[PDB]
Amino acid sequence: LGGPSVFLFPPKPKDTLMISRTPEVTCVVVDVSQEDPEVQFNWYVDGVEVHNAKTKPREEQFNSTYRVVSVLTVLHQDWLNGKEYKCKVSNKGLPSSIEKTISKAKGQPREPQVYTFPPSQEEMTKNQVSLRCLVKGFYPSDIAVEWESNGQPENNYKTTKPVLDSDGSFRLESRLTVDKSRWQEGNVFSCSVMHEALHNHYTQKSLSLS
Amino acid sequence: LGGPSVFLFPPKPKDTLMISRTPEVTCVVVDVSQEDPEVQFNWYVDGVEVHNAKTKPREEQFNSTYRVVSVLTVLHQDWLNGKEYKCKVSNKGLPSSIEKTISKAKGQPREPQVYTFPPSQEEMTKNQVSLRCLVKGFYPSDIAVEWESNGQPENNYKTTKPVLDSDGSFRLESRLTVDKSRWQEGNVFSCSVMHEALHNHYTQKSLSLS
Amino acid sequence: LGGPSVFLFPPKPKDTLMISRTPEVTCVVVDVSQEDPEVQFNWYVDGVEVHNAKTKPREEQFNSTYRVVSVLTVLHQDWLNGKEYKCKVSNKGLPSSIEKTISKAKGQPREPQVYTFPPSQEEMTKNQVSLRCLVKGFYPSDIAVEWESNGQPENNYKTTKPVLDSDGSFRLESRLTVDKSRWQEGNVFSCSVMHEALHNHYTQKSLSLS
Amino acid sequence: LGGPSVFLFPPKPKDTLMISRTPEVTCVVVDVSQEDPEVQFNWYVDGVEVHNAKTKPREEQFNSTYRVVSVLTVLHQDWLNGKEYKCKVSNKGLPSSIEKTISKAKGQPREPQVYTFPPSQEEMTKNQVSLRCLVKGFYPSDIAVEWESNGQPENNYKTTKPVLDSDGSFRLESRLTVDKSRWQEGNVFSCSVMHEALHNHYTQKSLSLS
Amino acid sequence: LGGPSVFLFPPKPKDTLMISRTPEVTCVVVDVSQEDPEVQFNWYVDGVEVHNAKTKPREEQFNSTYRVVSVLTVLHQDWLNGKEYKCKVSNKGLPSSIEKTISKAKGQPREPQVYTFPPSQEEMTKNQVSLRCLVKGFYPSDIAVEWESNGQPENNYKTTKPVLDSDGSFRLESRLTVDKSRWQEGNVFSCSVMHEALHNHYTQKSLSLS
Amino acid sequence: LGGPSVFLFPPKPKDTLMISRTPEVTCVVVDVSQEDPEVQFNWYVDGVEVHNAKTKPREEQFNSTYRVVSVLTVLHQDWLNGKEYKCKVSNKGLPSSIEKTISKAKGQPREPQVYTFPPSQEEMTKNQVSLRCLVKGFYPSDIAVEWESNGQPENNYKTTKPVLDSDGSFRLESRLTVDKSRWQEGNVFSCSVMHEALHNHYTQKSLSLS
Ligand SMILES: *[C@@H]1O[C@H](CO[C@H]2O[C@@H](C)[C@@H](O)[C@@H](O)[C@@H]2O)[C@@H](O[C@@H]2O[C@H](CO)[C@@H](O[C@@H]3O[C@H](CO[C@H]4O[C@H](CO)[C@@H](O)[C@H](O)[C@@H]4O[C@@H]4O[C@H](CO)[C@@H](O[C@@H]5O[C@H](CO)[C@H](O)[C@H](O)[C@H]5O)[C@H](O)[C@H]4NC(C)=O)[C@@H](O)[C@H](O[C@H]4O[C@H](CO)[C@@H](O)[C@H](O)[C@@H]4O[C@@H]4O[C@H](CO)[C@@H](O)[C@H](O)[C@H]4NC(C)=O)[C@@H]3O)[C@H](O)[C@H]2NC(C)=O)[C@H](O)[C@H]1NC(C)=O
Ligand SMILES: *[C@@H]1O[C@H](CO[C@H]2O[C@@H](C)[C@@H](O)[C@@H](O)[C@@H]2O)[C@@H](O[C@@H]2O[C@H](CO)[C@@H](O[C@@H]3O[C@H](CO[C@H]4O[C@H](CO)[C@@H](O)[C@H](O)[C@@H]4O[C@@H]4O[C@H](CO)[C@@H](O[C@@H]5O[C@H](CO)[C@H](O)[C@H](O)[C@H]5O)[C@H](O)[C@H]4NC(C)=O)[C@@H](O)[C@H](O[C@H]4O[C@H](CO)[C@@H](O)[C@H](O)[C@@H]4O[C@@H]4O[C@H](CO)[C@@H](O)[C@H](O)[C@H]4NC(C)=O)[C@@H]3O)[C@H](O)[C@H]2NC(C)=O)[C@H](O)[C@H]1NC(C)=O
Ligand SMILES: *[C@@H]1O[C@H](CO[C@H]2O[C@@H](C)[C@@H](O)[C@@H](O)[C@@H]2O)[C@@H](O[C@@H]2O[C@H](CO)[C@@H](O[C@@H]3O[C@H](CO[C@H]4O[C@H](CO)[C@@H](O)[C@H](O)[C@@H]4O[C@@H]4O[C@H](CO)[C@@H](O[C@@H]5O[C@H](CO)[C@H](O)[C@H](O)[C@H]5O)[C@H](O)[C@H]4NC(C)=O)[C@@H](O)[C@H](O[C@H]4O[C@H](CO)[C@@H](O)[C@H](O)[C@@H]4O[C@@H]4O[C@H](CO)[C@@H](O)[C@H](O)[C@H]4NC(C)=O)[C@@H]3O)[C@H](O)[C@H]2NC(C)=O)[C@H](O)[C@H]1NC(C)=O
Ligand SMILES: *[C@@H]1O[C@H](CO[C@H]2O[C@@H](C)[C@@H](O)[C@@H](O)[C@@H]2O)[C@@H](O[C@@H]2O[C@H](CO)[C@@H](O[C@@H]3O[C@H](CO[C@H]4O[C@H](CO)[C@@H](O)[C@H](O)[C@@H]4O[C@@H]4O[C@H](CO)[C@@H](O[C@@H]5O[C@H](CO)[C@H](O)[C@H](O)[C@H]5O)[C@H](O)[C@H]4NC(C)=O)[C@@H](O)[C@H](O[C@H]4O[C@H](CO)[C@@H](O)[C@H](O)[C@@H]4O[C@@H]4O[C@H](CO)[C@@H](O)[C@H](O)[C@H]4NC(C)=O)[C@@H]3O)[C@H](O)[C@H]2NC(C)=O)[C@H](O)[C@H]1NC(C)=O
Ligand SMILES: *[C@@H]1O[C@H](CO[C@H]2O[C@@H](C)[C@@H](O)[C@@H](O)[C@@H]2O)[C@@H](O[C@@H]2O[C@H](CO)[C@@H](O[C@@H]3O[C@H](CO[C@H]4O[C@H](CO)[C@@H](O)[C@H](O)[C@@H]4O[C@@H]4O[C@H](CO)[C@@H](O[C@@H]5O[C@H](CO)[C@H](O)[C@H](O)[C@H]5O)[C@H](O)[C@H]4NC(C)=O)[C@@H](O)[C@H](O[C@H]4O[C@H](CO)[C@@H](O)[C@H](O)[C@@H]4O[C@@H]4O[C@H](CO)[C@@H](O)[C@H](O)[C@H]4NC(C)=O)[C@@H]3O)[C@H](O)[C@H]2NC(C)=O)[C@H](O)[C@H]1NC(C)=O
Ligand SMILES: [Zn+2]
Ligand SMILES: [Zn+2]
Ligand SMILES: [Zn+2]
Ligand SMILES: [Zn+2]
Ligand SMILES: [Zn+2]
Ligand SMILES: [Zn+2]
Ligand SMILES: [Zn+2]
Ligand SMILES: [Zn+2]
Repeated sequence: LGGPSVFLFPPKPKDTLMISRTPEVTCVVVDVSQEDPEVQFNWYVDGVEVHNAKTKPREEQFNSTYRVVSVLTVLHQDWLNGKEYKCKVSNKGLPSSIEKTISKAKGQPREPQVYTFPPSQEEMTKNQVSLRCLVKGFYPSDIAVEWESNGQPENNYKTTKPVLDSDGSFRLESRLTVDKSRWQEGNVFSCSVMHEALHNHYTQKSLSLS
Repeated sequence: LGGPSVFLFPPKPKDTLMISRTPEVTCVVVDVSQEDPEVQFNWYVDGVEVHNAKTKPREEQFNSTYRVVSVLTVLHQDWLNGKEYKCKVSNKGLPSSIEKTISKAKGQPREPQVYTFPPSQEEMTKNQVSLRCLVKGFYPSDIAVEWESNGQPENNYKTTKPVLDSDGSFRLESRLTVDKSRWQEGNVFSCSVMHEALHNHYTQKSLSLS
Repeated sequence: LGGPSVFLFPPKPKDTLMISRTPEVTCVVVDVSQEDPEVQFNWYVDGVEVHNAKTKPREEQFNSTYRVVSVLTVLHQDWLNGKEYKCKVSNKGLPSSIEKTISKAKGQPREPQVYTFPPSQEEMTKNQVSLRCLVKGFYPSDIAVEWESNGQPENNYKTTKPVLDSDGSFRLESRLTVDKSRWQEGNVFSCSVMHEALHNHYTQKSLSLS
Repeated sequence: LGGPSVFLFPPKPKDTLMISRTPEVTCVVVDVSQEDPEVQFNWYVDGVEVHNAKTKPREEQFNSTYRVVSVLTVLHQDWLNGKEYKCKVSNKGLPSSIEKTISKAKGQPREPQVYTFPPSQEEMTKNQVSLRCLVKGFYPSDIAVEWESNGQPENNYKTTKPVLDSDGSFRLESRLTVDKSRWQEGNVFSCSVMHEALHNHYTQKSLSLS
Repeated sequence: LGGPSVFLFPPKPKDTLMISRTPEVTCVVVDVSQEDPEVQFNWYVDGVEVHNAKTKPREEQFNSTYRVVSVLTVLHQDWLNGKEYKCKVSNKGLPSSIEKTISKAKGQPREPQVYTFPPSQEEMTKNQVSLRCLVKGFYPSDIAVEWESNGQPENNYKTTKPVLDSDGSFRLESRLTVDKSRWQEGNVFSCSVMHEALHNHYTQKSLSLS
Repeated sequence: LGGPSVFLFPPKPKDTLMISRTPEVTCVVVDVSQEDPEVQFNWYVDGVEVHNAKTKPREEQFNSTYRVVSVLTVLHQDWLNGKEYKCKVSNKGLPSSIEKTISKAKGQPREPQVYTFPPSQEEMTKNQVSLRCLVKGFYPSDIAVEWESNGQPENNYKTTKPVLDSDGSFRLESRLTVDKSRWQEGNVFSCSVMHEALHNHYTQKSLSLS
């Protein structure tokens, strides 16, 4: 309500949960005038100023104003251990600097419980069938759910937003629609869940009479 | 060489790699006399004295002396982040206290590569067959390898000690011997590897036409 | 639900807000059997074990069980800066230790706004009158409200529990009932509010033609 | 004695004692030549370099030289908890960098005791009278004393510099001169003292039969 | 003035300046009654409670009272880097605990300058002669001065207490009296100075045509 | 193997062992193209970015490429206490940044033992003679050995590289060749060893009948 305004978004859950990826916190300044084109960002991790952020190139919004975005890459462990990320924004149209802070949801982590369901007898009169994955009992709400078969990703799924349950955990459901034939032919499908409360240092390779 | 002596052992790799378990560092004092029965342990984590250790009940060794053991439970993250554990031992037979320190091997972690092999044609003339799991390219050397089938553990395996390779990584091999019939009947077997460089926040549940 | 149980209470707001006082966190273990009389408390400040707690003398509850209380004195600045206090409780009736953690409410502090009101014309037909103190706009909810006149405390007041308002702040009201005569004779009454968002390093002494 | 020279000044006591204000440490470089116009400042808080300082625009001194000023805003709590502020100054006329450090006076804080005195009978034969405020027993010496009446500031006062007393505390006196009539008419005057050893989280609102 | 009282002494300068030695801070409680024999010491290093102190056995003073001494061994680097050592003392005769804190003198270290002088012509008419060692310009005042000849210590010296000079440094003088004959026969004597501002990682071994 | 490459060198042992000197860690980027002239260095001390490094002016190598050098001055105590220095290098020819880290050798410090030897009878038939200094038993390997006579440096010496001994310590030898006459005339020569395990706060001044 009145000035250029700032919003501060956390990383994608998938990015926080795969050590191979690069999670980032994103600081977005909107409603900046052509009069005052330039914006200065200062970034802090638990109050200590850090220097690795990258400002994306500013770009005119169709309502005359500019939108400027700074992204800060965060360390996998730092984010999940609860460090606080602050974005401070400075601008000629803005008599005092504005600051916003973000960090991971606080509270005891709770492990998702995962249940799958094959299509109904009803469901299988159609050319497509839907496979269901119910995921309950998790905290915090940040989660990523995907599907695979035969070591390859299956992307024709829809997943609901986590809904808070009666016990303070979250719940969601994912549905993957495939060709009935693919299901009929005995292909195995996998609902894959990534969540901070799953935590392991394990892989495996399997062998059979082939 | 001369006095009661102390040895300081790291936790089991399996215990460091499963967040559900309780890894401990163990401090063992041997060659203590009946004259001076009592031993005092002080324990330090990066130099800060901590109080959670538990001394097991002292017990006569068959060469007249006593053996006393203190165990300190370590935090999963602390161990893997390289904190240093010191055990200081004090004893009436010991004019000055002795101290020993341990911590995880230092150096860039490198991920194991895992390869399985079915039995040879030679191998299958016998009532038993052996399945092979080769694991290379890992650092540090701390690793745990096990086997399973049908969601249950297979414990009839032998695994070699990690051997340093020409590139500074480690290598080992595990062999699981089972009844040829069990292999013939198409049961799937899994070589499971736990190592710090595997690190994930992932589970899955699979479904097929059953 | 099943065992000896533990509750962990914060200090009194007055104690946290007067640097002269001694705020304490209190850890209470109930449902302990005569069988296992003794309880061990470990206390931690942001995870660092501390040693200054004092256990009050255990005392039989009228339902056969014992109730044991440990109190830890906390530093004025530590509490208000958000340090986390953990109480771990150990007991022969309790196969594993139980732990609870407490800390000050998190969120931006917001300053109380204070308004007083004299009695209504209605109100003053009676031998007593009531003075009203409305306090709004404060966060967190921890607050202490009292009254005084002529440099002496007035303790015949009733104060409501803070109620969350539509904007995420808290609100309450305090009423002090005094003899109508005392109000009539022009005595000045003061509603006094202590809250973390009031913060000053100020005193004054006043002088007039006396 | 020889070169451009640097002086490093603490914040104003009033600024350190009102959480609403912005205390700053000020680093002043004098005797800089037109030859070497530019000066680089590095600033450190307990040895950690910080980036928020602002250099005021350099300005010719009437003896040919330049005077350059950097100001660093300090956090209320940091200053009063004793953090050390260092200013390092670099300049083409200056073969090596110069550094200066400042921090709050060390020693146990001691609370001011405040006493007021009305004018003498002598004093009141004149058109003006003087009101006296004696403040003793305080440590450290940083203090701010002001006056008010009727919720408005009274600025016609003179206050002595703190003088070290026989017990290692400091003492001062403040005198406010007002029109005898204003004193005669029963206006209340307040001597207000701000000092780190006063520390409260208290406000009040007063009510009377009006 | 009134109660059992506590004094807290720093380590000996020699002990702080030789890494082979064991510097200790010593906390002494006097004026304790036979009524309340026992004293509890808590010790803190920069506010963190530590456990390595040793209480010497309490001992009756000839004025009916007891004197109890706790000594805490300090780390060479910790002391010289300015860590603060606190001793808190608790006693049945003492309604509240008393605490004292000590640390090394603060201020920029300044290196001693050392000058020797042979005996006067006057001086050498006597059977003994005195050798003089003047040491100036050092800060802080903690210093240890000794003498040697032929790789063996010379202990017949007297050294003055450091005296503050006009520039804020300290000064002292040491005199070693030996038999005139020993000086006559060409023996080399060495004034040895230990001070924190001397700091080296150097030794040497010398060789000549022997 | 493929790209511009980076090497990261520790300070000179002499520079780490004399508090008067300025030890630096040096980060060298080679194989940079004229196409992408500019290189960005980020430097970290135990993971905290620091700003005091200085980039030397880039300079063409005779194989068409450029060589760029950044030097970071390190604190005497920091280096010897084991802090880790990281150099991160960024360049248009280099699709991702490269990083290297260095720190002092880890392991218990062990003090050098120093032995000198005069020339053999054989050796002294020649116009020059050689003096030998054997230094053993030291850890880590960083060491500086030099020679002096009559308070002046003797620079005509050759010193071997430290060689690892059978017990995990290092050994070396230094030989100083001088004119036989200088040795004959009874001049004293000194082998001087600097090593972290020598550590003192000692100087001396000597006096004799002159
Ligand atoms: C002039 O025009 C401006 C431009 O807008 C136009 O742009 C055109 C191109 C076109 O798109 C037009 O349709 C559009 O109008 C306009 O700017 C807009 O201003 C709005 C009002 O100020 C902004 O509204 C806010 O939006 C927040 C959510 O934003 C996300 O979702 C919207 C769509 O729903 C999307 O448009 C945004 O781009 C944004 O998407 C997210 O983007 C981030 C950043 O990139 C992504 O995260 C990063 O991205 C990468 C991607 O690979 C990677 O994932 C990184 O790792 C990751 O970090 C996200 O993935 C992406 N998400 C999604 C879902 O898409 C709202 O949350 C916010 O609501 C809050 O504020 C309200 C009042 O200000 C308040 O009433 C409300 O309750 C809420 O308040 C918060 O609520 C919390 C809980 O309820 C509380 O706990 C908080 O305390 C509380 N906080 C506050 C401060 O109140 C808000 O409504 C709008 O985003 C912005 N448009 C854009 C494009 O940014 C401008 O206003 C116009 N001027 C006028 C009309 O005068
Ligand atoms: C056997 O008998 C036992 C003894 O009880 C008897 O004792 C007799 C003498 C007599 O009093 C009898 O009437 C009495 O029955 C019995 O023990 C009792 O067990 C109960 C169930 O387990 C306990 O219930 C809990 O009580 C909490 C509040 O306790 C305070 O208030 C009650 C009265 O309302 C009072 O009786 C208590 O003493 C306690 O008073 C506080 O005491 C503390 C500690 O001294 C004070 O703080 C300190 O004190 C000093 C004082 O100078 C100074 O101020 C210090 O600085 C300060 O630190 C407080 O000032 C004082 N407060 C008040 C108001 O008086 C409840 O909060 C708690 O509720 C939670 O748990 C429920 C389930 O376990 C759950 O359903 C509920 O939702 C809630 O859960 C929490 O909710 C939060 C928000 O909603 C969430 O965020 C949390 O996550 C969530 N947590 C959990 C774990 O769920 C609970 O009901 C009872 O206190 C206890 N009695 C006593 C005396 O301690 C035993 O059970 C019997 N066995 C049987 C029947 O088998
Ligand atoms: C060329 O000309 C230069 C310019 O000067 C001219 O400028 C004209 C415009 C006009 O003003 C002329 O009259 C003037 O000559 C000239 O520069 C001057 O050089 C002097 C010598 O080097 C400087 O002397 C030092 O002054 C210190 C005190 O300075 C304050 O007070 C004077 C007046 O008394 C004032 O003029 C200064 O501006 C300064 O005022 C303070 O300013 C600061 C910074 O802005 C304020 O603090 C900040 O300000 C804002 C304001 O809103 C806000 O409050 C912020 O939060 C806050 O941080 C202060 O409020 C303000 N205070 C006051 C009272 O006004 C002396 O302390 C210092 O003494 C020390 O050094 C001596 C030797 O160098 C030494 O002998 C002495 O003992 C003392 O030493 C210290 O003593 C301590 C205890 O006793 C020890 O513990 C210490 O260890 C010890 N330290 C040292 C290093 O020894 C010193 O005399 C002079 O300030 C400077 N002029 C200006 C304007 O800055 C230049 O020298 C000329 N060249 C020639 C002749 O060749
Ligand atoms: C009952 O009897 C009690 C026992 O005393 C008797 O014991 C007999 C056996 C016999 O000795 C009798 O003669 C004797 O009377 C009696 O206890 C005594 O109470 C006194 C008053 O309360 C104590 O006075 C204080 O003494 C301090 C100095 O003490 C040292 O020096 C004296 C001799 O000068 C010596 O007797 C002490 O033992 C002590 O010696 C030091 O001992 C320490 C500890 O072992 C050594 O350090 C350690 O030791 C080992 C050794 O190998 C190793 O070196 C460790 O590493 C090391 O840590 C020292 O080496 C050793 N030093 C020396 C020189 O020998 C005074 O400093 C102190 O003065 C302060 O307090 C006054 C008021 O309380 C105040 O007015 C004064 O100004 C000063 O105040 C301080 O001043 C500073 C600067 O000026 C300020 O910055 C401070 O802020 C300020 N502080 C305060 C609090 O004010 C004080 O006078 C006396 O020591 C004590 N006796 C003993 C033996 O301990 C008891 O009082 C009697 N009851 C009655 C009469 O009712
Ligand atoms: C194009 O041309 C480029 C320029 O080179 C030419 O320059 C001309 C002017 C002329 O000199 C020509 O002859 C020359 O060819 C060329 O660049 C070169 O590339 C090489 C290959 O990439 C580089 O090789 C590396 O050299 C390291 C040692 O370098 C020092 O020693 C050499 C001579 O032996 C010297 O030439 C260097 O300048 C360097 O000297 C050191 O310099 C530093 C920095 O200034 C000093 O330290 C600082 O200096 C100041 C001085 O006052 C002060 O002391 C500071 O405080 C201090 O910090 C040193 O004092 C000084 N030392 C000496 C002794 O002089 C090798 O260590 C390195 O080996 C490692 O890498 C190999 C593979 O990359 C690997 O196989 C090998 O095993 C080893 O690997 C390491 O081994 C460790 C233990 O065994 C392991 O623990 C490690 O994990 C492991 N690490 C890795 C990554 O494997 C390497 O061979 C060469 O230095 C470089 N030339 C220059 C001048 O920098 C370019 O390649 C050409 N392109 C082509 C042909 O396509
Ligand atoms: Zn920085
Ligand atoms: Zn892990
Ligand atoms: Zn402890
Ligand atoms: Zn992880
Ligand atoms: Zn304050
Ligand atoms: Zn406070
Ligand atoms: Zn050193
Ligand atoms: Zn030292």
